[PDB]
Amino acid sequence: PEQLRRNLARVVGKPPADVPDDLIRASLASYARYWREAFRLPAMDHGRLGEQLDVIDIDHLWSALDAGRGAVLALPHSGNWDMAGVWLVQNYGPFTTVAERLKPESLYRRFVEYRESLGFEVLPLTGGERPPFEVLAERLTDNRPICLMAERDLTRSGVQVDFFGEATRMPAGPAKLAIETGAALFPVHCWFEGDGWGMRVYPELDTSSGDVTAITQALADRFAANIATYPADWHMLQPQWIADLSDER
Repeated sequence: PEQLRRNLARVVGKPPADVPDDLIRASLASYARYWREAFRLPAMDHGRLGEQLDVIDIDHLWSALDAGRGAVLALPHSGNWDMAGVWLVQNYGPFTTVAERLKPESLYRRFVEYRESLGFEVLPLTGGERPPFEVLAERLTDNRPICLMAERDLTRSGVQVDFFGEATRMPAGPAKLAIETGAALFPVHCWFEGDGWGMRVYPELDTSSGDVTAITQALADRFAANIATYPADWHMLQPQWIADLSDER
């Protein structure tokens, strides 16, 4: 919860102690809401959710699937993204994504089971039959959408970028897959709109440069703009910015 305060401190541009108490309370309540919904989500009426929830500017994705290009949906850890996946399963169908292999293994199996119970194909970042990036590229060349949580990747293979004025690292997956397959790279945002769920697809990024850093940086700029719009719904309690970290890669 302390690191959450330090991150909203970066999001709003104030020292940690000056972050509004109402924002901290709303962020903790939203994070709790995410877990409260993740508990009961496999048991809810997914047909109802798919029929009653809407996605702003969803047609960008449709048009990219009408063009046969595929689509990479990159969104930050905001709102409830498992509900957005449920929505996509009901209004389009199963899509493929990757999940970090957590420890213990029983826990990773639990998360795989959980997301599979929503209708997703989950590819193991390690220990799978094939390299995940190449299965994703195959999904993209078949004109199908993949969804990647693309605002945090603090490993040696992360793309260093500016994020609210400070240095972070974000995954390279979306840009490498949009380049290699020509798929439209759409920034996506989910948030909590009252007792409902708000979701939005934004215009696809310009991949003309072929520069993975420039593309991931424009993706970061869009994520930061959306988080700044819905600051209470971005439940990033892990260290996000480099300075709150120690040691090398």
